[PDB]
Amino acid sequence: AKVEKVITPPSKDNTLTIPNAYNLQARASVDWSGPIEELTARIAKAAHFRFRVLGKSPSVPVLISISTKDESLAEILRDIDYQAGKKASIHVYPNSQVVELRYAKI
Amino acid sequence: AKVEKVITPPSKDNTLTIPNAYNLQARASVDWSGPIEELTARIAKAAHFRFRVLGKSPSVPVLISISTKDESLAEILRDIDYQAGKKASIHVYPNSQVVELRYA
Amino acid sequence: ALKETALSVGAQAGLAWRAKIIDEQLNKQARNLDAIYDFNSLVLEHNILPPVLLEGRNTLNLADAQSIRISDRTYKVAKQAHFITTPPTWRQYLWMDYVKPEAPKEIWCIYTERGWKNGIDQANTILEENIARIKEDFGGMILYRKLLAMNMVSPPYVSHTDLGVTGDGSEIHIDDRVLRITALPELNVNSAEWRAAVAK
Amino acid sequence: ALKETALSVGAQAGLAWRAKIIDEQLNKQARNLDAIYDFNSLVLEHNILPPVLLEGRNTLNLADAQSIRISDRTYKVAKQAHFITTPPTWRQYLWMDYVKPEAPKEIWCIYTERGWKNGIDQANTILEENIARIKEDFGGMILYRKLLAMNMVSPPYVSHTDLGVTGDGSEIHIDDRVLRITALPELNVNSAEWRAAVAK
Amino acid sequence: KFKKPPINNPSDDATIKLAEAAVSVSDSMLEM
Amino acid sequence: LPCRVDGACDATIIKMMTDLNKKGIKVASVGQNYLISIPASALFADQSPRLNWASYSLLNEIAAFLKQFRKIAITVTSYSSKYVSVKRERALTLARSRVVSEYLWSQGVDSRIIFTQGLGSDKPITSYTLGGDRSPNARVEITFRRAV
Amino acid sequence: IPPSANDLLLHVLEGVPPPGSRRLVVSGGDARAWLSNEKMYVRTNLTILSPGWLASMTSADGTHAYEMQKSPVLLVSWHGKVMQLKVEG
Amino acid sequence: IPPSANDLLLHVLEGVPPPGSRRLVVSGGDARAWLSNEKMYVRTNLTILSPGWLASMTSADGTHAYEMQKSPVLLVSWHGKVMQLKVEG
Amino acid sequence: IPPSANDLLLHVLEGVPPPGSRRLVVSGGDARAWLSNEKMYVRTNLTILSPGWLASMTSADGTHAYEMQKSPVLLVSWHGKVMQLKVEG
Repeated sequence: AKVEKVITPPSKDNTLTIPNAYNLQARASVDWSGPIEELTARIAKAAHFRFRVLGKSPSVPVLISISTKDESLAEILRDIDYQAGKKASIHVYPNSQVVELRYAKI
Repeated sequence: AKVEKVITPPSKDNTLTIPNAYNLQARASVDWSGPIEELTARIAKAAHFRFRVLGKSPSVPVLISISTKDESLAEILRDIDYQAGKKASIHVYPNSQVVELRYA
Repeated sequence: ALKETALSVGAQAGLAWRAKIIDEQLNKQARNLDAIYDFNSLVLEHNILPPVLLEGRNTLNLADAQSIRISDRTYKVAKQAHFITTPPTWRQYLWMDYVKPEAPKEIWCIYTERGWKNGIDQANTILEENIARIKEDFGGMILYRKLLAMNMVSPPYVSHTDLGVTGDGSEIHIDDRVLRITALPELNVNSAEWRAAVAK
Repeated sequence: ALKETALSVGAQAGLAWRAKIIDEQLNKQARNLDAIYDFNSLVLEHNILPPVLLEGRNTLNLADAQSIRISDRTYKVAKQAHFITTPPTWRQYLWMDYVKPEAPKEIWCIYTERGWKNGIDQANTILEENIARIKEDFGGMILYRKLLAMNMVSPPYVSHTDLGVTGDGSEIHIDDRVLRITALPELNVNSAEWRAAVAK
Repeated sequence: KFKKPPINNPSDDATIKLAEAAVSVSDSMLEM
Repeated sequence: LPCRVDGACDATIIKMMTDLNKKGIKVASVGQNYLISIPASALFADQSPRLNWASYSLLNEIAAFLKQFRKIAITVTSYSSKYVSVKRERALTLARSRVVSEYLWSQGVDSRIIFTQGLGSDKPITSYTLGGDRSPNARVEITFRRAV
Repeated sequence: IPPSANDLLLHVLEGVPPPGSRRLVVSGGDARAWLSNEKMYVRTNLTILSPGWLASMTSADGTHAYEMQKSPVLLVSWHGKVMQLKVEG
Repeated sequence: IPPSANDLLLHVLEGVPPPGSRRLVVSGGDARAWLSNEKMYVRTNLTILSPGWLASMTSADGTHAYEMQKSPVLLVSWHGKVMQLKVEG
Repeated sequence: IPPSANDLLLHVLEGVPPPGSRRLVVSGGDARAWLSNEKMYVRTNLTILSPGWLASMTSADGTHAYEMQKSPVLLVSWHGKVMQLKVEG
C-alpha cells in the first residue's frame, strides 16, 4: 500500500461527490458480503432517499463485503464506493433525496 | 483502493441534467433494448416534445437497454445519455420543448 | 435388501397416493386452471397456435480464460406457429397419471413410510416440473404476441387458396379450401423497424 | 500386524477427528478468513484474476566445483492472468474434507491412540500446507500488482469487440460483446522504464 | 395467550406452487 | 441431519413475551414485524446517555430473544421528552440509541445491518406530557422483521 | 469465436430441466439443479459464489441460470449472509 | 552455462512442497523438508551448516530454500549455538 | 396437395363403423368410437375438446365424425359443462 501510494499521489477525495447531510448522519453498523444494490437500497430506504441507478449492471456482479460498526452513512457510502472502486460509483444529490449508483460501462 | 480510485467532480461529471419541464415531469414505464433514437422519438411524443436529431446514426447502431416499471422520463433521459456516452448525447431545450439527439 | 424392498414398497405407494391426491386438487381448481390458461385468447386467426418465444438476459458464456461472450439480451423461437385443431388445455400438462398398486419387520414398516414420503415428494417435484412446462409454454406464446406487437417477430403469412366444386361422379366436394401457411413467424433482424412502446 | 492394524485403526480415526475439528474453527473464523482474503480487491477490471508472481533472492546454484551461478534477485510469473467468473475464496483452499469412518488387546488400545495422534498431526501438516498454498497465491497476485506498479510487469492488454443484434429468425442476441485478452501480463525486460519508489 | 389474526384453512404445496405460477404469468399479463 | 428448530423454541419465545409484558416492556408482534418499545427511564438516567447496572440482565435477555429469529436488519430509535435544545435532544437520543446499539451489536446480533437514531420526541406517542424523563415519550424502540 | 451461451440456459432459465437431465437433489435452498452432461445447470435467484459457471444467465426478472461445473457443495450469498448448500447426485 | 537455480526453489521458498514430494518428517526444529527426487528441498530461516546444497535461495525476508542432497542428519547454527536435526524419510 | 378428408368420415358420419374396425367400448357417453387403424373414428354430436382430430366432419345435422388419434380419455364439452370420457380398447 505504501509503495502504491508513493508511486501515485492521490489527487482527490470522494467526499466532494459524497458530502454529508442531516439524516445522512444517522448511524449504522454492518456486516455484508452480498451484492451492492440490495445493500444500497437498504441504505437509501433507511436514509429516506430515492435510490436510482445509471447504466446497466454487468453479468458478473460486483460484490462487496463491508464490515464496520457504529458509523455514519456518508462514509459508509464512501467506503462502499471505495470497495467497489472502478466497477461502480456512488453519487448523492441530497438537495434532492437521491442516491444514484452509476455502473461501469463495459 | 483509495489511491487508485479515480473519480470525477460533480462539477465536471459531464452528464445531462434534469431540464425540469413539467411535460417532462411524469412517471413512465419502459422495458426495451436496442437503438436509442426510436425511444427518444417516442418518449418525446410521450412528453409532448419535438424530437430533433443531429449527427449520423452509424452502421452499427448505438444500443441501449432500459428496464423500468415506474419512473420519470427525465431520469430515463439521464440514463440514456449515460449509456449514450461518447457516441451520442442528449440535449433538452425545455424552452422550445425539444429534445435533440447528438451524434459524434 | 429386505431393507430396499421395504423402501420400494413405500416408494410407489406414497408416489401413487400423492398422484391421486394431486389429481383431485387439479379437478377442483379446474375452473381456475383454464381461467388462468385461456389458450384460445392466445390462438391466432386461422387457429394458428402461436410459437413459444424465449427471453434472454446477460447470456455470458465465458468460453474460457481468454475470451468471453455475452449478450445483453437474447430470444429463442421454439415450437414454431402451426395450424392447431383443438386448442391446448392444461390437463394435457398437469393431469398426473394415477394408477393404484397394492402388489407386494420394523424395517418393513418404517421403510415403507420412508418410501411413502419419498414417492410423495418426488411426485411433488414431478408436479412442479409440469407446472414449469406449462409456464414456459404460455409465456412463450405471450412473448410471440409481444414481439409481434414489438415488430420484433413476423406474422404467420399464409395463403388460403380455394377450390370450387371438386370431385367426380362418385365423389364431389362442393367447396374445398386448402390453407397453407406460407411464411412462418420469425424474429426480424433489422431492428430499425421495431416498435418500442413507452408506457405511462 | 495386529499391531499395524491397531495403529491404522487409530490413524484414520485421529485424522478424521482432527479434520472435523479444523473444519469448525475454519467456520467460526470464516469472517476473519476472507476479511483477510478479499480477493476482489485484487481482481482486475474485466474480472481478470491477476497472475501470481514469485520473488527470488540470492539464487545461487553452484553448478559445480568449477562454476556457480547466482542471481541476486529473480521473478517467476506463474498462473498467468485470466478471465475469472467468480473470484476465489479460501474455502476452496482450506475447507478440509471431513468424512467419518467407524469401520473396523492393550496393543489395540495404545496403537489406536498412537494413530489417533498420528492422523491428528499429519492433518495438521496438511492444514499447514493448505495455508501455505493460499499464501503463495495471495502474495503472488500482490506481487503482480506490485510490479505492475513498478512497471516491472505489463498489464493484461485486451480487446473487447462488440456486436449488435446478432442472430436469426429463431434466435437473436441483441448485444453480443466478446472479449479477448490479447496480450497477457509479462515481466518487462528493459528495466530502464521501471518505476522505483522511494518512501518516506 | 397470543394469536396472530388471519388463521386460514390449511393449504398445500401443490396449489401453492400453482399460485406463484399464476401470479407471475398474471402480472406478465398486466404489463404485457 | 438438517434443522427442525434453528436452536430455538416458540414456547421459550412466548415465555419471554408473557413475562416481559408482565414486566411491561412492550412487545409488538404485528403482521410479520416485531417491535419492542421500552421506557427509557428504566435504562438511561435523567437526560443521560448513561445506562445503569441491573438493567443489563434485562438488556441481555432482550438480545437472547433477538437470537430467536433469523433476521436481517434491526432499526433502533429512541425518543426523549423535550428538555433543553433541539440539538441536544437529538443528541441525547442519538447517543442513547448508539450506546445500547453498540452494546447489543457487541452482544449477540444476528442482523446484518443495524440502523440507529433517535429524535427529541419529535413524534410523541402521547401528548400527556407529565414531565421530562418520566414521560413515556422518553423511550427507546427497536423494530425488525423476522426474516422468513 | 466463442459461443453466445447455452440455449439450454434459455430452457433452464425457467423451470424446465434440459432434455435428458437428472434432478439434482437440492437440500437446504430454493435453487433447482439438473445434471445435464457432467454440467449442472442450476436455476436460482440466489447469488452463486464458489464454483463459477461456464455460462451465466439471467431472466428478465433476475432469475439466473448457471451452466455450472459439478459441485457437490454450492455457495451462494443470500443477503450478505452466505449459504453453503448440499446437493445429491 | 550453469543453471540459475531451481525454480522449485521459488516454490519451496514459501511453504509449498514441490510437485510430487514427500514430506520429510523433520524432528527437532522448524524447518520443513521435502524429498523431491533424492534432493531434499528444505525451507528454513536457520543457517545450514553441514551438508551443503546444490542451490541456495533466500526470500525477500531471509527465508532460505536449499536444494540439498540427502541427509538423514542436518546441521544448522541457531544462534551461534549449533543444532543437529534428525529427519525421517 | 392435402387430402380432402377421409371418406371413412362419410361412413362414420352415420353409425356404420369403418370396414375392419373394433368397437371401442365407450363408457360414460353417447359417442361411439371405432378403432380403424390406430385411428379412432368417433361419431358424436358432442364437442370434442382435448385430443384433436386429423379430420373433422359433420353431417347435415351437426353429427360430427372425427378421425382422431388414439386417446384412452376423451374430452367433450357437453353444455358449457365439460365431460371426461373413458374408452376401452
